[PDB]
Amino acid sequence: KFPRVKNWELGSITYDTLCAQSQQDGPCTPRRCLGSLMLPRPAEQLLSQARDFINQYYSSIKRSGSQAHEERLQEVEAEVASTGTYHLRESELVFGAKQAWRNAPRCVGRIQWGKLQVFDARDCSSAQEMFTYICNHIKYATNRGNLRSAITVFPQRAPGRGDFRIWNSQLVRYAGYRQQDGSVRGDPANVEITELCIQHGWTPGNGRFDVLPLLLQAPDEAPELFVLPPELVLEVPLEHPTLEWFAALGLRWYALPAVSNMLLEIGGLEFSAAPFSGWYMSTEIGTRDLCDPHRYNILEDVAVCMDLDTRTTSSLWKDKAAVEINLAVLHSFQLAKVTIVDHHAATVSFMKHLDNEQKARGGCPADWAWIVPPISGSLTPVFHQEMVNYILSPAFRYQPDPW
Amino acid sequence: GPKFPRVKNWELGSITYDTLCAQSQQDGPCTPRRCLGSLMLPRPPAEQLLSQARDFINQYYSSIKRSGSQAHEERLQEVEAEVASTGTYHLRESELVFGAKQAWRNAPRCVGRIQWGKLQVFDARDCSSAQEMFTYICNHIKYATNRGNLRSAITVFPQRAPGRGDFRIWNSQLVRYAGYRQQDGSVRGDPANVEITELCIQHGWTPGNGRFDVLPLLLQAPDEAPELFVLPPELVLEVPLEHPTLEWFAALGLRWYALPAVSNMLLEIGGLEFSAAPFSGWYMSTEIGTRDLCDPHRYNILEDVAVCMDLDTRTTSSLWKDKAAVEINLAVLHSFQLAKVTIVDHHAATVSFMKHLDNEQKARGGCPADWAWIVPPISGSLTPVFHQEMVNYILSPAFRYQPDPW
Ligand code: HEM
Ligand code: HEM
Ligand SMILES: Cc1cc(N)nc(CCc2cncc(CCc3cc(C)nc(N)c3)c2)c1
Ligand SMILES: Cc1cc(N)nc(CCc2cncc(CCc3cc(C)nc(N)c3)c2)c1
Ligand SMILES: C[C@H](O)[C@H](O)[C@H]1CNc2nc(N)[nH]c(=O)c2N1
Ligand SMILES: C[C@H](O)[C@H](O)[C@H]1CNc2nc(N)[nH]c(=O)c2N1
Ligand SMILES: [Zn+2]
Repeated sequence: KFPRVKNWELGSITYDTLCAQSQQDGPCTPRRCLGSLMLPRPAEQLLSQARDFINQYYSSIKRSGSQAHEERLQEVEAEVASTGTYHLRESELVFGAKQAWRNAPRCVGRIQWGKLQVFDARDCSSAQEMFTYICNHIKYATNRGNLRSAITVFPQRAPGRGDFRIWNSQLVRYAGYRQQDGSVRGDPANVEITELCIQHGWTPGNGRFDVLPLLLQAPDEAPELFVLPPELVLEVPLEHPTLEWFAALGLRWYALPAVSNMLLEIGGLEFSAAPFSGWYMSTEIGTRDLCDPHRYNILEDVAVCMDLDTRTTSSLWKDKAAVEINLAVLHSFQLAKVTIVDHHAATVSFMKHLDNEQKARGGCPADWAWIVPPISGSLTPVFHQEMVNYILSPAFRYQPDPW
Repeated sequence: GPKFPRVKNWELGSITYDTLCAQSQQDGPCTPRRCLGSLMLPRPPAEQLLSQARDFINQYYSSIKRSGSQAHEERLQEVEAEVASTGTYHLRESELVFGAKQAWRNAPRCVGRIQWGKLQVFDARDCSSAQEMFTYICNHIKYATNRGNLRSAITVFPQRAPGRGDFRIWNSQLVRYAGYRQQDGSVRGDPANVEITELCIQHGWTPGNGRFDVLPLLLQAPDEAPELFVLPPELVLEVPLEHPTLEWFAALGLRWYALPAVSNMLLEIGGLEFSAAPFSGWYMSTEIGTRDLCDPHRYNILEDVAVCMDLDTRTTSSLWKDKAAVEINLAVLHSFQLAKVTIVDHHAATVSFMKHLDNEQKARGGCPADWAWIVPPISGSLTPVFHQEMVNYILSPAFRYQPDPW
């Protein structure tokens, strides 16, 4: 009933008791494990999710059972009973947001979970206004290369009307232009979103790195187009510490990883537009973004530049180039004074985080296939660390694309 | 639409449904509340045995296309009659061959499964002493090794019997290096093997004092204490390790053995349990180059090599670990190739597993697969399998872990 959890490098053992607080089913059953899938497919119920969350909050500030706690429970009941919904207080929002990060099983950066700047944008009534907040968030989060984790929360969903939505999957993204050749110029991941932008009247560039505009949707209205002022979008040109020719590849990446298509659930309330950012781990750029075959697919190009044997897999040309590319990323970010974390530092701090959460909560939900980096996996301590995965609330969930 | 798990490859954008999972008769460790997929080890009655056997026999008759036939219903009848009077039954020779291969085919954690259909099955169900076990194993090693042109093989000893001790091989692999615990707490040799080494010494082995001493075999026949057997060195092919360009690498004195032969697993077929049934294949380079040589709790040579390579080991962001690891892996491949000893790199191994996935889709409607184990420990997303969703579930016949005999 309580899972024994073992680290195979050190022979140490814990027990996850936290998983007993899961109220939401995952995809696995005793018959088959579906844990490597990316997405598997009343008032009473909101009220009890709301109760639980308010309880989580008052306990977190140690005022559990106090008058303030009782009267807030009553406020919530009064509100659901009359209106079918309720609203969060700003500090409750702040607590839920941090907790949603904390509960995120696919996130290796959770050591930082308590350091999060939260912008309340719930007084937002237009796509225009959404853009102003988005700009402030970017200016703040970027902070001249000295990245600071942030979230911005737009108005919750409501039963009789459409969602506030950011169509873009991240705040900063490079266009992907389908060519005549069936080829793709730019980021292949953003072909569809580039097309949408164009359908809504954007004049498109024709580079491998064109920063895309945002499509912002206020309730029940067409999406609106907003260009980010180049000045707000910090970018880092990639070079390599020893290989002079690398810079000539003209490669570059944006500083700010800001997810914008995920839904934030707090005490049963859903926030369909709640972008959040922190900073990159180098393997995301150096390994996935640049080396995935269905992304920029630069591996072969680099290896030929390195005069490596492409003829055969056994020279490990792929592994050699990947390392250099990840190295280029760390070097370049370090030269441009922009926050980055390599995958050894990140995962060492994740181990520390599992230890903190063991003492603090009796466990930590973690998704092994996501926590382990995409190169050099067993070289990192997370690789040898058994992990239990499950869903706690507050939570970030995936949501369907708005079109 | 389809009432079965949807499985997607994210590189290619293709989709399949696993319908094979419906055949699973045994629960794994996950539940709707929590996924326990990353756990290494998660935590006879006549009717029970009979239904397992009936299922296997049905499986056998399917694979030769005689399902529902007179030979099929007669063999069913012959099996229950046997259980009726003795509480067990026995496999026909060709049933054992089918079941053994099926166990390999069924193994979620093996990336080599495209080779499943090519397995030499040695039937050693006549074996009646620890000495004879030794003989059989020597024959296995000789055949499987084939002077570097490695051949997949398995040797099957007698099955578990009611009120009779098991046949057991104490060593977890037929070929393992000794691990000698030191005065200064550290370990000489392979740390993985401390316990078995200590068990061999207790049982009268005169030990060496190197980093690569081939352990002796501790072999156990029913109701007997285990007997000790030294492998004659001419039988254990090893590859001295060198780098194609870094000339100093050969001076490190590293080596590995050719034949990966697992010896501590239970092979279950139709309820029947084969406690001793060593199987062997050939290595994937990452097993040696990444896991065995670089795990912090094994040989742990990453710092040594990175120093030699003159890397900055004082900071993580030099990726000194990543660089050294690549060269150690390249060294494994290069040296095996040079010695003409079969090996496969993690890129070819994974490509060929994708192909195996497509074969099994067509043939069985799915393929049980443990993502954490199929993905290599270096260069993960550089291999196609990283982007392949996988369904994991237990089919039988199967290989199982079993508790150490001591
Ligand atoms: C502060 C530095 C951070 C680092 C270095 C970091 C690192 C990572 C990495 C490597 C992943 C896997 C990403 C992928 O493969 O696409 C990830 C996922 C995730 N992160 Fe973090 N993260 C950070 C901050 C944050 C913040 C501030 C939040 C929210 C407040 C957050 C929430 C999430 C969530 C919800 C996922 C899962 C995304 C998905 O399922 O697609 N992270 N993070
Ligand atoms: C033909 C060449 C083969 C290759 C390249 C190969 C590769 C591998 C690899 C890399 C592993 C993971 C082991 C680890 O991480 O320590 C593995 C596991 C496994 N292999 Fe294969 N294998 C091969 C042949 C075989 C054969 C002949 C059998 C049995 C007939 C087999 C059955 C298994 C089983 C049962 C596991 C799971 C081990 C465990 O649960 O600890 N393999 N294989
Ligand atoms: C806050 C944060 C920090 C950081 N360093 N990295 C991230 C990762 C962001 C990220 C980038 N690209 C892709 C994804 C996941 C994309 C994704 C994947 C799937 C399966 N469904 C979706 N709806 C979306 C996340 C987030
Ligand atoms: C046939 C075969 C081919 C191949 N290429 N590799 C293998 C490797 C098998 C292997 C190697 N090292 C270690 C293990 C695990 C041993 C092992 C033993 C016990 C009792 N519990 C565990 N969880 C694991 C398995 C086997
Ligand atoms: C199918 C497979 O689970 C999928 O490719 C996952 C694996 N692990 C991952 N891990 C991280 N951090 N990011 C990813 O996108 C993925 N992709
Ligand atoms: C904790 C984790 O499950 C464990 O370290 C697994 C991960 N994947 C693996 N994969 C293989 N092939 N071999 C292993 O020993 C492991 N170890
Ligand atoms: Zn699972």
